[PDB]
Amino acid sequence: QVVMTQSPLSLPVSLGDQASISCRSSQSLLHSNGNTYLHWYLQKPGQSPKLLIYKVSNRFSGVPDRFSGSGSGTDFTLKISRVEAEDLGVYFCSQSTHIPPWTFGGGTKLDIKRADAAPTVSIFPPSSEQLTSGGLSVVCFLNNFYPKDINVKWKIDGSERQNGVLNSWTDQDSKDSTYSMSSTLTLTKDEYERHNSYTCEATHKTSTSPIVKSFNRNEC
Amino acid sequence: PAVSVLTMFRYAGWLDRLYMLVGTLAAIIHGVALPLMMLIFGEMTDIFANAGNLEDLMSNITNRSDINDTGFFMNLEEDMTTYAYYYTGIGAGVLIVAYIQVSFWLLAAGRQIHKIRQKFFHAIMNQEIGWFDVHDVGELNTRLTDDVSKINEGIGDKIGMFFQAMATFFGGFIIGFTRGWKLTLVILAISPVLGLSAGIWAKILSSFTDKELHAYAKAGAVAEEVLAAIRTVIAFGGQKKELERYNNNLEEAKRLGIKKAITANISMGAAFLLIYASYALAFWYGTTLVLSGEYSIGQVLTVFFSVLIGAFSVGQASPNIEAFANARGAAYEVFKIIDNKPSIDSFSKSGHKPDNIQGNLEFKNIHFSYPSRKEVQILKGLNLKVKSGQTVALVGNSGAGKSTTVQLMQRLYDPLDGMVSIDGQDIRTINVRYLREIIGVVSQEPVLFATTIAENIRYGREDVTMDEIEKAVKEANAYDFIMKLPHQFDTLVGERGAQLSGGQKQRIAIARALVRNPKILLLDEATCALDTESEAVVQAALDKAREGRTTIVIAHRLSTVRNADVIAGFDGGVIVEQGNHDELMREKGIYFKLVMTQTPASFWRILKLNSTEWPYFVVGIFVAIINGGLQPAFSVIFSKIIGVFTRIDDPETKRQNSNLFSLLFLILGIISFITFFLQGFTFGKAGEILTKRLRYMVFKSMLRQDVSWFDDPKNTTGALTTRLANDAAQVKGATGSRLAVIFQNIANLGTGIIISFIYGWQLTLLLLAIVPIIAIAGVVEMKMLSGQALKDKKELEGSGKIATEAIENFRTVVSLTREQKFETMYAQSLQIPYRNAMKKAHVFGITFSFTQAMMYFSYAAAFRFGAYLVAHKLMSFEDVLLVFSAIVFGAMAVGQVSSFAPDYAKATVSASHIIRIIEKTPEIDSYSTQGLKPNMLEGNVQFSGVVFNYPTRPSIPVLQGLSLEVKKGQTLALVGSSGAGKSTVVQLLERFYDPMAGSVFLDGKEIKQLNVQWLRAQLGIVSQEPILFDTSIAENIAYGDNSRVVSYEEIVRAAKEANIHQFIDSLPDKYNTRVGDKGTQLSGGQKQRIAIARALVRQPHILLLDEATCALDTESEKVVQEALDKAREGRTTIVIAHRLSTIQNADLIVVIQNGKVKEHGTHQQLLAQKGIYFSMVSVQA
Amino acid sequence: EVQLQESGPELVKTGASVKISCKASGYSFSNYYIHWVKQSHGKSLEWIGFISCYNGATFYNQKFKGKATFTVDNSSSTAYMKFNSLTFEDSAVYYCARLPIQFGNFYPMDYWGQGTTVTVSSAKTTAPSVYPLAPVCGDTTGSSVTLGCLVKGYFPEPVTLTWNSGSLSSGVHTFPAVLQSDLYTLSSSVTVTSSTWPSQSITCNVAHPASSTKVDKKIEPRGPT
Ligand SMILES: CCCCCCCCCCCCCCCCCC(=O)OC[C@H](COP(=O)(O)OCCN)OC(=O)CCCCCCCCCCCCCCCCC
Repeated sequence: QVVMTQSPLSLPVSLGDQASISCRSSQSLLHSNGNTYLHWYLQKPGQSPKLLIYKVSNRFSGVPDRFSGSGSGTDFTLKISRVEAEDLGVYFCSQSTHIPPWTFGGGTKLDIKRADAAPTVSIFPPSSEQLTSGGLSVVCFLNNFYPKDINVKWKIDGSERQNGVLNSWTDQDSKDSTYSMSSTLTLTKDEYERHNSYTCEATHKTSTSPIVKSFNRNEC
Repeated sequence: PAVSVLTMFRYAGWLDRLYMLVGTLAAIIHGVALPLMMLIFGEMTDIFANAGNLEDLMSNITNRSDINDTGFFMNLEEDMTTYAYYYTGIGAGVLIVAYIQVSFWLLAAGRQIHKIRQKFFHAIMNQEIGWFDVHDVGELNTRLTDDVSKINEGIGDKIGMFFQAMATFFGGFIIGFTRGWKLTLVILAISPVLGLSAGIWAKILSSFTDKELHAYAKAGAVAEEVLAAIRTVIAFGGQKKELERYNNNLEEAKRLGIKKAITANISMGAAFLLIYASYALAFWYGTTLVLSGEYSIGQVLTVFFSVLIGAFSVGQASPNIEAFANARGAAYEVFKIIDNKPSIDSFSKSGHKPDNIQGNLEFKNIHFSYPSRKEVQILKGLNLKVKSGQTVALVGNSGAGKSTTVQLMQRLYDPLDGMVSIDGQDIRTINVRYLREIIGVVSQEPVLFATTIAENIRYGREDVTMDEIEKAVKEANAYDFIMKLPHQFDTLVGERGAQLSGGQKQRIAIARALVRNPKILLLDEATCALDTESEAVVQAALDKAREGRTTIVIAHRLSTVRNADVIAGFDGGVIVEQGNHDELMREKGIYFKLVMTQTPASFWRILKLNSTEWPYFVVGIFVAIINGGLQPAFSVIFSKIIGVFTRIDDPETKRQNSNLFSLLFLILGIISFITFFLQGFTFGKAGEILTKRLRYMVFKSMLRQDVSWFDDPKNTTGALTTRLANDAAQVKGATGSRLAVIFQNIANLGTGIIISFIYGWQLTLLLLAIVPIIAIAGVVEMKMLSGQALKDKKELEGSGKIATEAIENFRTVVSLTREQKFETMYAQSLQIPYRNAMKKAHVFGITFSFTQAMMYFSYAAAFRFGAYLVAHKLMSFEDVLLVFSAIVFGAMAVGQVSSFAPDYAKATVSASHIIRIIEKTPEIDSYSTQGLKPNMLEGNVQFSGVVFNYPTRPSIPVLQGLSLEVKKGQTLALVGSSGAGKSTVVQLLERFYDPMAGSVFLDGKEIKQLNVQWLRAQLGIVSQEPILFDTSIAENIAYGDNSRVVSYEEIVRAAKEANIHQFIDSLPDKYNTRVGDKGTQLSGGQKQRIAIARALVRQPHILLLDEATCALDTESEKVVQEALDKAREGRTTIVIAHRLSTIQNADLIVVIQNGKVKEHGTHQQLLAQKGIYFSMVSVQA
Repeated sequence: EVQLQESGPELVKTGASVKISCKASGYSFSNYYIHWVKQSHGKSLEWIGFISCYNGATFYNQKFKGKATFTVDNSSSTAYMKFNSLTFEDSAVYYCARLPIQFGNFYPMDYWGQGTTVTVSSAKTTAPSVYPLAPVCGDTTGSSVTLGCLVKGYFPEPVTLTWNSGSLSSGVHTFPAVLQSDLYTLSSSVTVTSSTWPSQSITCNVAHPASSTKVDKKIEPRGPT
């Protein structure tokens, strides 16, 4: 079993520049005869994955001129020169020795390098129809942030709670290239009315103070 | 010419067409059976490829590793053992199909040749006699056997191979398209070139049976004429001149043979270069196609070998079609002779058959001309009557129109104008068989048929009893001597049996005529060739045969013709005078003039013959060893490429590796080319030098050997030209091409064995029990492809004796009406080879089919055992394919090579012949140079009691106590009866023979002490029939005196004294006129005068004249006598006298009987002696 | 010209058996190995196994020994994976890939199918429950205001959501499905200016085909209690 490690997992890039990715083994990929086998693959969403670079430095019949690949021993690197508006997807690595198990690598998406931005927050308590049904759910929205990493944290009466969590992140927007997430927790009708202080925290890299947003049950 | 192809099978019949149809169907469903097994081979090697590749992929199966790999190879085991059933199925199929094709084709061939041969002989024996004496019986003798064998090998077997070849081609081509698409087009683009390679290459692989006889023809003609004229050669010396002319022709033939051999070798080398270039770039394109993932390996093997075998199968078809068309020309000749309509049969059943024939004969206004020259008339307005039982004698001018009488009464020719009638009925209105049955002939020269005396008699009539034979022999005065013969009536006579005298033969012919009981008797110069003693008893027998029969006699010498009833003298085809003897003598016309003018192998010696040029053998044998161990090299690199397509690795190393192997293909092609060229070159030139020197030396030693060797009937002209030509052509091979092929095959198969025993261990022990039967397959397949095993021809040659013996003695058998006897006897000795050919057909078919089936069986057996070997992980597929290729292609190579060079038996016995006669030392060495050779130009001749027997028949004596002297300048005459020994004197003074006892002296010196060439130099022979060589007048005359400048001045004087100067000066291109078969034809007397001039140039002091009966020139004869008398004026002369006019003027006469001199003296003395010589002169009265 | 194809998406209940197909087009089908590979959502890429695609010789991995079976059909140039003993932990996207048999192990995989999604379930068809999402009672702080709509429960995918029957699409965010207790949950929201609500009409519009419910839900301002 030849495990592998790839970095970086999610990297940004501008338009028409250079972008490099690195793949590292744990064994030695150098075969007895003088060869080292890698097979860099491109994958767009929905369509089928293509072949891009095989045997480290060579190319494949029908690829553009912008792709290079170099490395040695147990460390390899692919280089993109002049990134167009078409090479946006998931790149993934390959390996040499057959069974077992002839395994692959993780994958790396591509980001368009936007200027940083702090998210916008919103809170939504359940509705009287939802309370009438019996089960009710608290909702927190966050919008228009960058980059993709974010830390949501739920507290009830200033106390942690790690169950019934629902999280969802959108994909990359086409126009302005921002992000958005939404979280929701589900409770029964009795334990809801017990407590008032309900808060969502949004910890992000653009500031030191987490965005704390709370509410109680009664005030308007 | 054509026939054409529709009329070739004109004598088919009821059911042989069924054999044709079923046979061609069998050929079609036989030829298609070879490409499909190549398809199966592609599939099975694809199976091995996939299994080996998958198991070679995964190998780190730890732990619990054994069971799934063994399951993979279990799939291999079963998926391989399914195909052996396919292989053995097509094995059984090809077995029975091949059997039926070969058997049926050859059977139809036999059943057609039988009919066509009997009808051909029936056609020849039923012919107008005028169609003979025009087409040369010698050619027509060989035409039947040679040409019908030529059509036999052309209509029967070869076209079956042609059909199955075309079927193989279309099968391979369609199986190429249905499995591959692109690669068939590139192999087809290359296809015509290697098709030409294999085609013309097989054209030259064939024969090499008598192509070297074509460019040899000139020296063969010189040899046959000099060996047909040895009697006039050895008497004039001339060994050096004829030897040098033969040397010139032989040298030119040698040079052209060298050139043709070099060109053929170039052709074959280019064939190899092209075929290996084809393999090279074909596998190049195949590899660069498969590495892109288009085809597989099974497809490229299948389609490539399929189209390759298609091209080969096209290349092996041209000899069949050329032999077919050659048989078409042969069929034009034969069917022309068959389809003729002879107008004067002589076999038909149309005319009358009148009984009680009285014999009134009549010629009425007869105008005739022989069909050779219609312009000259022989008979013009001939009118003659012959009353019943009467005897008429026709005499006059020779050649005028006498023998035409006999040849018209038999209705051998029709007369143009006029009418020949018997008893008032036209001869053209009666049945010709019954005509010739009521007539008996007695030809000039008596013939006998090479059978018993009995069969010679009841050739007179088949249904004759033995008592009738005795009575008929008693009437012909032939009984008493036949009872003296060893085997009485069963004594074998003819060309084969004991020789009889002329009179005995003529009396047997009389007996043949007598039992026929004819009403009319014809005698065509019944006794010109017989002497004076043999003629008396024959005349008694003839007078007994004339009693009660109507008789017409055409004969010279008007002696006993005196007792005839009526005479007729011819002059220009017209009877000028007619009456009784006393009446024409009183007429003083033509008759009176004639009457008054009268009155072990030893192989070391076989190789030691070629001790002169051993370096050619050294370099050739080295490059033959190199060309032997370079057949398995192809096998091993083939195994390496097919194997490197059955493993797992980096693609780039695979591509580069295969590229290297392909260029190695091409390199091996180059090396094969150059070594093949110079190998064939040096062996060919060694063979040519060997045959030139050997043929030269054998011709020399034949010229050295004496005359007694030329009477053994196994030593004849054709026998000896056949011996030197054929035996040199065979001995060239037993040292020429055997070493190359034996070293090539041992190097090939030994390299295969060793390169097997290195890699594979098990399978070779199995295949060593497989190599013998496929080794047999090679040589038997080459027997059936070359057709050499078909030509045995033993009982055929035991039967053709009666064919030759009936065709060259034609006039007598057609004048005795024997055609049913000879066809009936020609049925049996022909029907035995009929059944023999049947048995041979069946056994040959079953043998060929069996060996094909065993091939296709052991194929499957070997691959299944090889599948078990690769099953337990102890042998790679490369190795099984390598050892299979090595052993199998080695056996195919030894089959293809082991029967391209000639055989062994006839070669080594031909060497036995050649060394036996080149070691044969002559008793009387002419080529010797010792001897007295004095300066004495006298010419005193003296025989002293010579005792001699011809060593061919040492039982009969010829000379015993013969003594006689000849003084200088005078003339000695030798006369006597038959078997007296007069002609032996000329042959003993020439020293053609030595006497057992006694001595022969020249100028008081024994000739055994003299140089033989000198002795023969001062002798001028003048043979009976003068032989003339195919060249100009000047050269034939100069051939008399040899080793001399001989200028223009010296020729004309000799031509003058021979009395041919005046006749030559009017000939086209006077003395430069070429004489022979091409140039002008001179009369017999003129030939004799040329011989006289040839004797005159030598200027000898002794002159030997060996002349005799008869004489028809009536104009050239007297001029010959003028030249003869001119030559004898101042020279010692010995004359073999048969004409009574020349002997009366000789200075001394010797009468010989039983080798003893009975009496001697001048003409006047021996005339007054009233003894033997007086009896000879009284006959011409 | 070379192309692989696979079937359509799959919704399969628990414990049954299913069959998936990979069809080849445009090359020599008798050479190449076929490799079956797996991909869960948010993990690496596993390895189902491979077959020879010429005679049916198979090979598996240890993790999947007995949960699959491979077959081929040469008359129509097609490969099949039969998949039995199906459980929940196999809802994923499966890929089929090509490999040259003549020099494998040292050469990459050439081409890939578009991939099939197989979802494993255990519940039955269920109608949704559509809930509105209005803000907390208070003052309009900023000009930008956001309104939301939940869709809770339903099965199976998909559901089509619009705003005012697709009147506007400015600031629309549609999160993908979230799974819990073999049931689904989806949310959406939108943001406009303060001079829009409640001065205009905003209505979430849900369409579910399998239940054939085309339900309108209009939001309302939140009451005090
Ligand atoms: C460690 C071991 C190393 C061994 C190294 C030494 C290798 C020895 C083998 C060298 C090759 C053998 C050379 C044979 C020479 C044959 C020459 C020849 O002329 O063959 C011709 C013959 C038929 O051709 P044909 O046209 O008819 O000839 C004209 C006849 N008028 O064609 C034939 O019929 C020839 C058939 C002979 C082949 C049969 C024997 C094969 C040799 C293997 C022996 C084992 C097989 C026998 C097994 C039983 C033995 C008990």
